[PDB]
Amino acid sequence: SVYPKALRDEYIMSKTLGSGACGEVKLAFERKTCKKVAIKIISKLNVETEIEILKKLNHPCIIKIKNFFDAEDYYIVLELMEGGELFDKVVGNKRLKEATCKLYFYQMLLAVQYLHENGIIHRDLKPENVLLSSQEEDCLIKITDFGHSKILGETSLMRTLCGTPTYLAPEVLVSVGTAGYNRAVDCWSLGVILFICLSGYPPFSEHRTQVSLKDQITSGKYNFIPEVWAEVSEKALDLVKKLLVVDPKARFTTEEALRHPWLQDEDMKRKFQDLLSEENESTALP
Amino acid sequence: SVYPKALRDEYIMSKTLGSGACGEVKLAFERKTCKKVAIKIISKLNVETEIEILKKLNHPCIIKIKNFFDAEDYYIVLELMEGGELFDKVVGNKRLKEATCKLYFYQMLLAVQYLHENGIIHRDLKPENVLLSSQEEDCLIKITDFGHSKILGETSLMRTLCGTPTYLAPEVLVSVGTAGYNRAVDCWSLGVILFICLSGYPPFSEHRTQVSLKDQITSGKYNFIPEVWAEVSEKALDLVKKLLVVDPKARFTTEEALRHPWLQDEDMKRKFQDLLSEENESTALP
Ligand SMILES: N=C(N)N/N=C1\CCCc2cc(NC(=O)c3cc4cccc([N+](=O)[O-])c4[nH]3)ccc21
Ligand SMILES: N=C(N)N/N=C1\CCCc2cc(NC(=O)c3cc4cccc([N+](=O)[O-])c4[nH]3)ccc21
Repeated sequence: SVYPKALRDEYIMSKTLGSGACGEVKLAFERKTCKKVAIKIISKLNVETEIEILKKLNHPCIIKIKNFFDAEDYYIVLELMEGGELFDKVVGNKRLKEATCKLYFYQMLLAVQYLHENGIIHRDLKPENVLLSSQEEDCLIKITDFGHSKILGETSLMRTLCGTPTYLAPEVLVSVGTAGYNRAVDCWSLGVILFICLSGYPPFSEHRTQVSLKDQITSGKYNFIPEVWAEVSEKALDLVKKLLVVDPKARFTTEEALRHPWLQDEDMKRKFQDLLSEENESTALP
Repeated sequence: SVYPKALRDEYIMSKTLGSGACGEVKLAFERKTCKKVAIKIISKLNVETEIEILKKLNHPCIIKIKNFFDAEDYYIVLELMEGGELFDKVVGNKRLKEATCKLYFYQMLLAVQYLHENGIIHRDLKPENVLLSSQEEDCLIKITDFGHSKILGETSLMRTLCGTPTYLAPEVLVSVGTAGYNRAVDCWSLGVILFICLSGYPPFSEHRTQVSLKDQITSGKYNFIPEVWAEVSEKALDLVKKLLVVDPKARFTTEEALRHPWLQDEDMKRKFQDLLSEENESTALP
């Protein structure tokens, strides 16, 4: 099949930049400006509502939608993230220097904090869903793929608790203890991402062990290899450990992580602000 | 304000039959047939989707929608249930004879079984949401008010479990043990309803006790008053006890309740079938 007419009208399509299970990412040129864009193809919960979420969000570490076409397949137009996926930087036991880990992780934290402040949980944070702005090591990152995201709001539980529980089942009452911590799943995922970035290997995996992946995760017993970690700081590992806390209520939130000693780094923060300014292009100001 | 024009066009509105928090139930006459109908008014999750659920359901113990008007308020037209709410038969310590309890409860079980077979959970079963067809003690009952209902389907959990949990939080894995038993909340509610019908008083309540309502429910320790129950059979109480089981996985399902010795009653079942046939009105058959 061909590209939809409406897409062809505005864009010239070019080479493949990447592939997901859902579909490819293509290079394209916007006809009006002659500038490069990326087009994510998703073949035919749903995409239109994901796009609606992303249209409302406004944060420099969250991907922005330039255009959208709902045709035979879905075509999503966004700015080019020439660095590609974080995945490719950590695969095959490759690892980033601690400084680069901190810069990237600070931005992930700011992004996820913004999401949680805005009543959104991502629920699919992993290195394949972190995009890099450039091939330079010091670059902005942007979180993508909101296909598993969920919008927080007034729960069925809250409506039930406007009393009285004469006919209400005990398990609903018991669920009150732990309700409203769904966002903590993103903080766990961030912990796994950080672990992988610092060490070059996954904390929980079926590689050379008889402990099931499930038991590894529920017990919180990550695979600690001293020689790999000797090079990494104690402060970096300390943060990892406060994010990979099994009790979701005790787990570090994004606010707690941002206040952690590891992220109290004015150099890293200077670099991030420098990177933000480079990205413009602003209008004149009074 | 006035009734909507489209409603007035088809119906003549009459006296008030009842009141909810949401709004009244009115007597009306359908102009075409000159026959009596009930009109439920709900003032402006949502009603249109509730109406959509109820339009698809087809069971003699579940209320049917005749018409619907979405105007300043919502107007829902249904058959008249002249017996009114079950609530009025059990209030002020009044109680039904065991035989009448069995007939009504059998029908509630059939209704809720049908719901669960069809992927629907009611979540608001109580005596105010059970309607009686006539003022005769032996009558058909119909469950109403689907405003808290929920449609079962592929969960976020099921999509997550299509592996692999490298980045997945332990609490999600732990939730697997108890997932897919949301329907059991209806069985608990039925247990409370049955308790109230047989005894004339609620199993869990703040009346003359220092045990909090919440602690009463979560511990499963219902208020047992021997003198009130002496008249009721052991088989009736046995079923009550298998429905008011605190562990939702161990709780009786509607199928288990229907197979309970208390409901193995050919007289009651004869009466129900007789009542179904009276309700028609069928076309000629080959
Ligand atoms: N699945 C879903 N429901 N939503 N998904 C989404 C929703 C928003 C758009 C979106 C974009 C991406 N990915 C890219 O843009 C991208 C990958 C890549 C690799 C190399 C170079 C470049 N590049 O030089 O630009 C690249 N850009 C992956 C997933 C999704
Ligand atoms: N709240 C909501 N979201 N949906 N509610 C609903 C949705 C479906 C319609 C509906 C009907 C009723 N109730 C009646 O019909 C009714 C009460 C009554 C009392 C005395 C006599 C008669 N009668 O002689 O008929 C009566 N009919 C209560 C709630 C709801």
